[PDB]
Amino acid sequence: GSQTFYGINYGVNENSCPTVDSMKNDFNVLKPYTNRVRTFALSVCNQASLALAATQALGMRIYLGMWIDRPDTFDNEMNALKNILANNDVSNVDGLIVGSEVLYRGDTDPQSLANYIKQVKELVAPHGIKVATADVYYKFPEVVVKELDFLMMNAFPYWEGVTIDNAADTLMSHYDQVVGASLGKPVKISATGWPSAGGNFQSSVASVENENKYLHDVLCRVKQRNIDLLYFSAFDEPYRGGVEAHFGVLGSDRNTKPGITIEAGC
Ligand SMILES: OC[C@H]1O[C@@H](O[C@@H]2[C@@H](O)[C@H](O[C@@H]3[C@@H](O)[C@H](O)O[C@H](CO)[C@H]3O)O[C@H](CO)[C@H]2O)[C@H](O)[C@@H](O)[C@@H]1O
Repeated sequence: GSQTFYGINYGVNENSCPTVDSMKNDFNVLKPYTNRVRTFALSVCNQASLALAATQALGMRIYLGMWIDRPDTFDNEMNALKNILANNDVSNVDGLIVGSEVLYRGDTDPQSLANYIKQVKELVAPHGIKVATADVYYKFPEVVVKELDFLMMNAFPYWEGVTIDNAADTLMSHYDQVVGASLGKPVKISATGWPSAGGNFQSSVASVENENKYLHDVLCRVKQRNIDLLYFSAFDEPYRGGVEAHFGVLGSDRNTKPGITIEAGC
């Protein structure tokens, strides 16, 4: 069952950082289901350096995310990238994800993002690392895509008000649009998921039974079409409040969630 998930998203609490030994215990819970994890920032909590050490000791692999937001984060993260290359073995890195939903939020303009991606590529290419960015299905303009090695989609049919029976179909439909803007380059999925509690969003109902169905349906759909997927997410994060606190495959205390069975729908 170690090949059920291609990979899983791993959240970090910025107000209460983990340690190397802490991450190792966390990744051991996931090891029967997966061999890959993904982190969202480099310098915050020194998480990249610690996750590189944790995964390498357990024979697992990793996607490294760069968190770019306000003007400061461009310089701050680039300097942290430089330090990783000088201080760490990076042979188990499957890719570097420059920003998550940068264009959706309106943090910078398409040309500025395109230029920043080029600087990153010039640095990591000699180490044989591939570059991407992650955003919503309708935010992949040609100027950005030209600088990429591959594309990564974030899509959540729950926030769109789509019913559970149609949810996986909509995801695949959104995937086709990204391919339409891909210029022929590989397209992966960096985040999708479904909440187990917190109420509803229009016709989208949050329940344990619905998260279980969504998990099964999405895993089948990606296996049929040979799409690489990073599922969202590993553990429930209570410090996020409401709906955002129930996206985990397993519980916040690291035990399993009753009603969730970890398997693909086909
Ligand atoms: O740790 C670095 C950085 O983390 C930021 O919080 C991120 C969230 O932005 C992210 O949000 C998810 C989206 O990426 C995804 O598309 O949708 C889901 C469901 O709506 C979102 O939860 O989640 C990750 C993992 O929990 C967080 O690390 C902080 O905002 C930022 O302050 C911090 O620097």
